[PDB]
Amino acid sequence: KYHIIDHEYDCVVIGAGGAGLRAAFGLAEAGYKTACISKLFPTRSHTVAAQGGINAALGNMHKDNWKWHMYDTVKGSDWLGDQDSIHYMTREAPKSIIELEHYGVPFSRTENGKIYQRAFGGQTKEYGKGAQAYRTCAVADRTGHALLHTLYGQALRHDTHFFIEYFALDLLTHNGEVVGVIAYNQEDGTIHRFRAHKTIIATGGYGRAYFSCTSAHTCTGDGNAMVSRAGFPLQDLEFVQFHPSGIYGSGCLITEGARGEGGFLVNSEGERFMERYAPTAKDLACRDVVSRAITMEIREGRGVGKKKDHMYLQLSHLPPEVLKERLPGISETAAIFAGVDVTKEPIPIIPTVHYNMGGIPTKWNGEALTIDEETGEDKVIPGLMACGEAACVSVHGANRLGANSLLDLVVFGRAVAHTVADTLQPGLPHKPLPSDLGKESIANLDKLRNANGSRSTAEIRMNMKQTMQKDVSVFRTQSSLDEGVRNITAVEKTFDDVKTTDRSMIWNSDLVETLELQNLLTCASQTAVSAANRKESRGAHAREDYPNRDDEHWMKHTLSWQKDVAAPVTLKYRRVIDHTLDEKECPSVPPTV
Amino acid sequence: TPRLKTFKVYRWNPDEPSAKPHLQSYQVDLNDCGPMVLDALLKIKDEQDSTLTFRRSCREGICGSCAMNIGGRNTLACICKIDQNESKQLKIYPLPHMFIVKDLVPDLTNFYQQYKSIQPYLQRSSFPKDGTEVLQSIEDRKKLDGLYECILCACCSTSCPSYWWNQEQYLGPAVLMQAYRWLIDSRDQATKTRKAMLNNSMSLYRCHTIMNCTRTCPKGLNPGLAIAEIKKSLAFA
Amino acid sequence: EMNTKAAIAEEQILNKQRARRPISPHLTIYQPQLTWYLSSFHRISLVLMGLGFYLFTILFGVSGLLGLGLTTEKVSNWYHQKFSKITEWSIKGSFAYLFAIHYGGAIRHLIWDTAKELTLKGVYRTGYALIGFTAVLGTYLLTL
Amino acid sequence: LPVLPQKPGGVRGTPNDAYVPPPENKLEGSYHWYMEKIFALSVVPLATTAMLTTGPLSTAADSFFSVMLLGYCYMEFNSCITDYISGRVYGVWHKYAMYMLGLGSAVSLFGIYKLETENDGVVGLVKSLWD
Ligand SMILES: *Cc1cc2c(cc1C)nc1c(=O)[nH]c(=O)nc-1n2C[C@H](O)[C@H](O)[C@H](O)COP(=O)(O)OP(=O)(O)OC[C@H]1O[C@@H](n2cnc3c(N)ncnc32)[C@H](O)[C@@H]1O
Ligand SMILES: CCCCCCCC/C=C\CCCCCCCC(=O)OC[C@H](COP(=O)(O)OCCN)OC(=O)CCCCCCC/C=C/CCCCCCCC
Ligand SMILES: COC1=C(OC)C(=O)C(CC=C(C)C)=C(C)C1=O
Ligand code: SF4
Ligand code: F3S
Ligand code: FES
Repeated sequence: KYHIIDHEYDCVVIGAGGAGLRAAFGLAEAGYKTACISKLFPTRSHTVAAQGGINAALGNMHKDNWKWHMYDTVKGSDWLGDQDSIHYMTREAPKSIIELEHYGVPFSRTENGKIYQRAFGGQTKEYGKGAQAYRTCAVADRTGHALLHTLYGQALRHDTHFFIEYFALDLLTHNGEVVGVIAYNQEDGTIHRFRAHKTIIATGGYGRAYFSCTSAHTCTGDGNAMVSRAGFPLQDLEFVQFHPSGIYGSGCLITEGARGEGGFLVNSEGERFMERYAPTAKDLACRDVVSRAITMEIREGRGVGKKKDHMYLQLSHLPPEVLKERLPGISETAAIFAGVDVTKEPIPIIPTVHYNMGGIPTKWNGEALTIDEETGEDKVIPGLMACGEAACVSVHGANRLGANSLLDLVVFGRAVAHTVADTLQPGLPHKPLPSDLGKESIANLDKLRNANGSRSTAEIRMNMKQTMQKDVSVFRTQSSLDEGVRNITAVEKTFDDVKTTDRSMIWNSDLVETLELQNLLTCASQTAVSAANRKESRGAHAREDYPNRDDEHWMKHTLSWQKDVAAPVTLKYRRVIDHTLDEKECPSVPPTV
Repeated sequence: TPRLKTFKVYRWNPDEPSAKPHLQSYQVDLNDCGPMVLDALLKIKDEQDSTLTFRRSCREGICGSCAMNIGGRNTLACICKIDQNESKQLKIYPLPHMFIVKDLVPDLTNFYQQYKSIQPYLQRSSFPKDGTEVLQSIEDRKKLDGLYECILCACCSTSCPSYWWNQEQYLGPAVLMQAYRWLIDSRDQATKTRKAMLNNSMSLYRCHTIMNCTRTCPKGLNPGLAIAEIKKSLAFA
Repeated sequence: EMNTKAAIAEEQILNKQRARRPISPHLTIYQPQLTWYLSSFHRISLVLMGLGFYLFTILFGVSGLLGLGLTTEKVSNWYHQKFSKITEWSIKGSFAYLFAIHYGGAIRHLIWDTAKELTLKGVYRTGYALIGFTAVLGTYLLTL
Repeated sequence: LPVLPQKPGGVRGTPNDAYVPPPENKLEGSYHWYMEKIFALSVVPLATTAMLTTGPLSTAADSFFSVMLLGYCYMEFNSCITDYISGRVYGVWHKYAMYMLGLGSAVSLFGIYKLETENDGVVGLVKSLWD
C-alpha cells in the first residue's frame, strides 16, 4: 500500500532535546554513523523553556566538596534514589560544566572571569548541617535556552545526520532484542525503516495527560509508550511532581529562582508561610513540602483570590536591579498571560504538574533494564538505551531537586556515548531480517487514518485530562484512586471508535494528534493503577490514609506492563540500589527522617 | 449571550494542488475562548473544521514555532492578543514570500542551510592547563546581551524586501545577527575566517537599511543595528 | 548501497511535490510601516532624478560625436513649448519634492552607516525630521 | 527576457547540506562599499553649496560636481541590476545589462565635456530649465 525506505546506521537517537543532542555528537565524534531522528526542529524542544541552572560543585563562590552535593540529592529524594547513580552524576558534575563552557555557552561571569553561581532550594553545605550553598552555575534566565543553541551548534561541527520533523511510530524487535525504529516523515508522507545496532530514546516526559501542566504541547509520552508496546516495563510511574508556582488558568511557569533571592508566599491574610498551619521552620523547601502546603491552604479556609483557589508571590520588596539583570524574562512572561507586572503587585500562583520521574528503567551507564519473570533479577535489553527525562535512572527517586535535571541530560547523555564505544566496534554487517519487519505499526497507522466513528480525538483527550486532575492529584486516598483506575479504563474502551476527518498524509496534523493520544493513554492508565498500589507516603506521592513512610516494606520501585490500550496492567517490584560505586571514595548514607 | 468574532485563515491543500489558495471564514466565540490568537486557532481545530494545520509547541513565546503573519505584521500567535471587538475581522497568513507546505506551514529549509554556513560554534585553539574554564570579563559579557537570545523564528527575515527576492544567496537578518554573535565573542580567536565569507557581492551587502527587521521582532531585539556593525568592521581592517 | 540509494529515492518523491507548492503573498498584505515607505521613496526618487541626468547628458553627448551643436538655450527653449503652463508646474513641482526627500534622505543614510541612531527610537524620530524637512525645502524651491 | 531553469521549490537537498559560500572577492565587496560612501560624502556638501550661490557655479566647482554626480548615479543603478536582473534567474542577461552602464554611460562623460567648455556646467542647465 505504502512505500517504505530503508536506512542503515550504527546508532540511532530518537529526540533532539538537551539529552539527545549531547548523546548525538558524543557518538559522531567517536567515529560512528549516528542519526538523530526528531519530531521538531532541535532548538524548539522543551528544554528551551528552562529558567534555572545546572548544578556543579565548582566552588568559585566559596569552598565546596562534591560529596556535599551528593548528600542533598539523596536526602531530598526520600532515600529511593539509587546511590550508584547519585555518586556518578555528582562526581562528574564539575568535569562536565567546565567542558560545557568550552563549547561556547555564555555564562554569567564574576569579578575575575569565573562562572556565576546562585542559590536554589534544597541544597546546603556541610553535609546538610550548615548554611545554604551556591551551586547552580547559570546563565541569567536563559539557561535552557543557551543550552540548546550551543549543543545544536556543536552537533553541526561533527557529522550528525539529522532527520528533522519525523514522527517515530514504534520499535523493531526480533526475539527479545531491538534492531531499530520505524518513523513517519511529515513533509511528504513516507514511512522509513531505520535499522540500527543500538537505539537511544530521549523523548522527554509526559505532562499532557493532566489537565493543566507546565509542559509543552508536544511534551507527550512518546518513548515510554514505544517501550511498553514492545513488552518491556516502565518504572516508578506514580511519582509525578506538582510545582508550587504556576499561572492560574493556562499553566505557565514562573521560575524557581523567584523564591530564590527574595520571595514571599502571601495568603489572604498576608503572612509568610513559615509555621502555624502547613510548613516547617525553613522557607523554600523541596517541591513536595511547599506544594502540599499550598493545596491544603485553600482547602481549609484561607481562600485568597476570586473563586477561593489562588496564591500570591510577593516581588515588590526586591530592588529593581535584580528584576532586570538576574531575571528579565520573568518580568515579561507574567505581564502577558496574567496581565500584571513584577515590581508592584503579586502575580497569580496555582500548583500544576511540572516533572515526571517515571520512565524506562535504566542502569547508571545508560543501558535499559527488564526483569526475568522467574527469578526476579535484573537483565539488560540488547540494543536499547535511554537518557534524559524519558529514562528513570532513579537519580531523582521520589522528589527531584531544583536544577538537577539539566545535569541529568549533560552527564547521563554523555555516559551513553562512552558505553557504546567500549561495547561496539564501528561498522559491522546487519542481520538479514524478514521483508515485513514493522508491519503491525503500518496497520495501526492505517486504522487511525481511515477512522469513522462518533467521538473525535479532541473529545477523548478531554475525558482523559479531567479524570487525572481529579483523582491523581496532590492529595489522594484509596477511595478516589480506586475510582481513578475505574474512570481511566472506561475512557480507553472508547478509543476504539475514534473519529478522524483528515485523510491526507502530507502534514496530517490530525493523525499525529490522535497518535499522541494513543501514546498518552498508555502512560496515563499505568500512573493510575501503580499509584493505587503504594500504601505509604514518600516524596511527591502522599496518601491521606497511609501517611507514614514505610522504609521496611516499600523500599522498592514498581514495574508496569501494558501491551496495548484496553489491556490489563500487571505490577512487579525491584529492590533499590543502596551501595555506591566505590565505598572508599564516599560512604553510602543511612536513611533518616 | 455569545459574542462572535470572524476569523480568516489562509488555506491550501497539497492533495488537490490544482485549486488556488484561498481564505476561509471561521466564527470564533470570544466569551469561551482564550486571550491570545493560538488559543483561538486551537479552539477551531477541536470544535470545528479539524484539517487546519499549523505549528505550535510551548504557548509561551520562547521556542518560535507559531510564527505567522497576523493582521499585516509578523508575530508569534502565543502572544498576539485578540482585539476584543466583534465588528472588526482578523486575517491570518503564513510568512510572506515563502513556499508553503499545507496551510500555515512555510518551508523553512533554506533558512536552516544558511544557519549552518556561518559556523555557529566556538573555534578556540588553546584552553587552560589547570582544567578550569576559559576567562571572560564582565564588561566583555555585556557585549553579547541582545544577541545570544534570538529564538530563530524568521519573522525578521521574512519581513525584509531584499530577502524576498534574493533569499537563495543573501543570508537575511536573522542569520547575520548570529554571525555577529560569534564575531564579538572575546573567547573565539578565529575571526578572519568569519569575515571572509561575507566579503562577496551578495551575502551581507544586499542590506539597504529598510528596517523592517527591528520593527517586527517580537522578542524586542535589534537585527538591524547588528548588520551595520559587520559592515563597519569589514571596512576598517 | 543503502543510505545512498535511500537518498536518491527520497529526492524523487520530494522534488515532485516541491514544484507544486505556491508562494505566500508578500506585497498587498503587509502593513504599511514608516521604516519601509520612507526607504522605498529614497530609491524611487533617485531613479527618476538619475534618469533625467542621464537623458540630458547623452542628448548633449551624442551631439558631440554626431555633430549637431546643441547649446543650453537651444534645448531650454524647446522644453518651454510643447507643454502647457499647468503641465510645466507639474514637472517643476514634483521634481522639487523628489529632490527634497532625497537630499534629506542622504543625510539620514550617512548617520546610519556610522552605527548611530539605528534603534527603534532613532529610526522614528529621524523619519519625522525627514518628512517635515521635505515640505519646507520642497516649497522653498517652488518660490525660487 | 529568457529565464534559466530554477531550483525545484527554492531548496535542493536536506537541511544538513550546508550553504557553500562564494569565495572572497572584496573588490565587489568591501571596496564597493567605499566608492558608495565616497561618492555620497562628496555630493551633499556640493549640493549644499549650490543652492546658497545665486549665480551659476564656477568651472572647477562644476566639473567636480558633474563627475561626483555621475558615479553616485552609477552606483545607484548598479544596485538595481544586482537585485532585479540577477544572474540566478537571467544568467548572461545580467552582464548584457551591466555593459549598458558601460558603453551607454561612458559617452555620458563626453556629454560633460560639452557642458564644462561650450556651456556653463550642469548647474547652468538645470537652473535654466527653471526649477
Ligand atoms: C517544562 C519545564 C521544565 C523545566 C523547567 C521549566 C519548565 C517550564 N525549569 C527547569 C529548571 O529550572 N531546572 C531544571 O533542572 N529543569 C527544569 N525543567 C526540566 C527540564 O527542562 C527537563 O528535564 C528537560 O527539558 C528534559 O529534556 P529532554 O531532552 O529529556 O526532553 P525534551 O527537552 O522534551 O526533548 C524531547 C525531544 O524528543 C522529541 N520527540 C518527542 N517525541 C518524539 C517522537 N515520538 N518521535 C521523535 N521525536 C520525538 C521532541 O521533539 C524533542 O526533540
Ligand atoms: C543634465 C541636467 C539634467 C538633470 C536632471 C533633469 C532635472 C532633474 C534635476 C533634479 C530634479 C529637480 C531638482 C532641480 C531643483 C533645483 C533647481 C532650482 O530649484 O532652481 C532654483 C535654484 C536656486 O536658484 P537661484 O538663482 O540661486 O535663486 C533663486 C532665484 N532668486 O537653483 C539652484 O541653484 C538649486 C541647486 C540645484 C540642485 C540640484 C542640482 C543637481 C541636479 C542634477 C540631478 C541630481 C541627481 C542626484 C542629486 C541628488 C543628490 C542628493
Ligand atoms: C529598497 O527597498 C525596497 C526594495 O529593495 C529590494 C524593493 O525592491 C521593493 C519593491 C520595489 C519598489 C521600488 C517599491 C521595496 C518594497 C522596497 O522598499
Ligand atoms: S531577530 Fe527577532 S524576529 Fe528575527 S529570528 Fe530572532 S527573534 Fe525572531
Ligand atoms: S529589514 Fe532587511 S533590508 Fe536590511 S535593514 Fe533589515 S536586513
Ligand atoms: S509556541 Fe513557542 S512561541 Fe508560539
